[PDB]
Amino acid sequence: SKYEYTIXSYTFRGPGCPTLKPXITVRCE
Repeated sequence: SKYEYTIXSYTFRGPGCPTLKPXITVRCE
């Protein structure tokens, strides 16, 4: 299970799914 969480276009990929601000393409698992 990984969140693919680009802030704008800045990707960070790890072992988590937190809730985040509107307009992030945070795609859990």
